[PDB]
Amino acid sequence: GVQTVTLIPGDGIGPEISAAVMKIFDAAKAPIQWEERNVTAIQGKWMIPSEAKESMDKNKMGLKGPLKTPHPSMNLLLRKTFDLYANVRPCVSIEGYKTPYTDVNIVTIRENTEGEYSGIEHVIVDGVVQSIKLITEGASKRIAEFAFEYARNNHRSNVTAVHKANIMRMSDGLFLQKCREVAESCKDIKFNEMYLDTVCLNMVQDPSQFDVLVMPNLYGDILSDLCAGLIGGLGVTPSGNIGANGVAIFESVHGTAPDIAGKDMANPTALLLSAVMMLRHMGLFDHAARIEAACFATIKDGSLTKDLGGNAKCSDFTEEICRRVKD
Amino acid sequence: GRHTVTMIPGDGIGPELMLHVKSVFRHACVPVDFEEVHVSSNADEEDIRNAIMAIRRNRVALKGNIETNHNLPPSHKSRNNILRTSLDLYANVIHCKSLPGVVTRHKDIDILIVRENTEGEYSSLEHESVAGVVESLKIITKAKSLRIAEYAFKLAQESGRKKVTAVHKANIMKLGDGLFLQCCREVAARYPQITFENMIVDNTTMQLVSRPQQFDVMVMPNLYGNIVNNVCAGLVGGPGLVAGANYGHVYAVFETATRNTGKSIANKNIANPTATLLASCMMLDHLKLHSYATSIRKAVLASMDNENMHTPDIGGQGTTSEAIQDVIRHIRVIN
Ligand SMILES: [Mg+2]
Repeated sequence: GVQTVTLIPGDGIGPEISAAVMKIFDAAKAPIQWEERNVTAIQGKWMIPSEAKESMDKNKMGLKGPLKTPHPSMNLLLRKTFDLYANVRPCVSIEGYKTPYTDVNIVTIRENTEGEYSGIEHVIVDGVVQSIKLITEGASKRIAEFAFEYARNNHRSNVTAVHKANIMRMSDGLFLQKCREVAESCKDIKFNEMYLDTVCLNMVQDPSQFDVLVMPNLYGDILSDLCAGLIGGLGVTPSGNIGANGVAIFESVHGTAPDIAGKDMANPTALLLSAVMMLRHMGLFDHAARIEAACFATIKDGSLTKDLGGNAKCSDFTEEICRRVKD
Repeated sequence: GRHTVTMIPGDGIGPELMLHVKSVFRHACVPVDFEEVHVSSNADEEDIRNAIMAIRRNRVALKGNIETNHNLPPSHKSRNNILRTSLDLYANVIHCKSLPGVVTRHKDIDILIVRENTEGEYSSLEHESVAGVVESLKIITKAKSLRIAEYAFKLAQESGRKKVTAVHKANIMKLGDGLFLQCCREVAARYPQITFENMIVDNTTMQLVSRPQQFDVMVMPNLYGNIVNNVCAGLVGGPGLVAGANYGHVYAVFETATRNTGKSIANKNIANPTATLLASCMMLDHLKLHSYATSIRKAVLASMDNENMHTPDIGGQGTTSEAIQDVIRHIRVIN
């Protein structure tokens, strides 16, 4: 039967690209019905409207477009309210779209609760600023357990913990400590540890060696963006946030792009591929596989959006995929 | 009229490469004397305090890399990082320039990365005052952000480069990186001939992979764990090619851009010497021995044009000694 997914179209290109995914999901005749909520901030005591929370709490699956950043970030409010603690970014090379890196196929799993997010920053005396971050024993264990769980289910064979335990001796030491615990209980997956800089050094040189990477949020999404740089950028990268209660919201990392907002120039590839992720999380694999293949095929051919150097339009690009899916 | 400089063999491929520096130096007739000081892997500080006293005496040092152990107690702070803070070597400079001989995915790269080297991650203070919760406390200051920015622009101006790019995370860390970014702006005013731009570190990593030719000089605070340094090393060929330097008001310490000791390849006569050699060249320029440095540097770059002299790390099949042999060959020609 049809399952229902909370849709949060974003701002700028957000509604436009949301529209495009729905159109393709329709051409794909996939058992999905979109319960649209447009959530904006309300109250400090900031919160998302109850109607949006309950929608997400019920459906468990969210798909969202880019959100303008204005008090507390909406993204922040979402993360906190559904306890999204695992960020997944699978970076795989695109056959139609040539970059200096072609062999790329990685999943970056990052802690999504602490580090930068839990940070407090303040002035100590004039011209001296101090930054405060934290890592907990509980949260490192959780993300590690997720990392191996994701590797096992998604037919992945290696998990690498990325740390900087030379400098963050205590914090990254505790992170490794938990990753080791979990590796002991999950010997199906080959586990190693690397320093962040060596990973970056090697990533640039030969990303083919890496499979699945797990890390804490002391450094943010810098490394995942490094990987996105490898496969053509933020226009084509799916993102997923998995939380407590079986909630999972899939999103696009690329910004709003307001200067282009009208005229449907925008590239809906990233959001679409995120939905493909969503379909697989749901277990609608056939549908995920078809929509994905159509999207890859459409790019390989060239009907390309301007950012991909096509002169084609969002509608056409969407239209072209739609047409392909039907066969 | 010979200089005396401290040499630190260090661990891994360090010592063996240091011997090749000596032999090259003797053959180039360079007026330098190396006063060796060792740093092992015991807890006892005096191993590291002795080197301080030695470097304070000579004011210039060349070193290999010290083995790091992230399984030791938090009381055991990094030897190399103690060395930098104690001697106040605030400016870390790394030149990531493409080598014509070395084949990579990107060409025409010429980046001067200047990084704060006394605060930020070196100031880190961790405590577990409640069981299972580790908190960290970093510091960034106006005084140290100005000097590193003052150094970059001065290096930019004197090197004849056009642009300095500040790399930060001031979108997330309003107060900290915002202060650094503002300290760079204050300096930018006194250097009208230099173009000043800034960029988020997230975006900077992505650009490096796609279009690294856009970067000229880069200045940054000591955060993000040398992501930029290593991405750029990987870009031009790897850790065997890039040299690093640490400048203070008084002292100066020269080394490879990487901290890798190369334990697995040590004593096998296969390590790439060019990183250490170019570092020794930078050391010679600092000692005002500009003729000797140009001779050695040119010899290194020339032998690198030949793929037969390449070592296994960059795909070649030559040995270290064989590489040094061709280096010395080019020096004897121009003499
Ligand atoms: Mg980011």
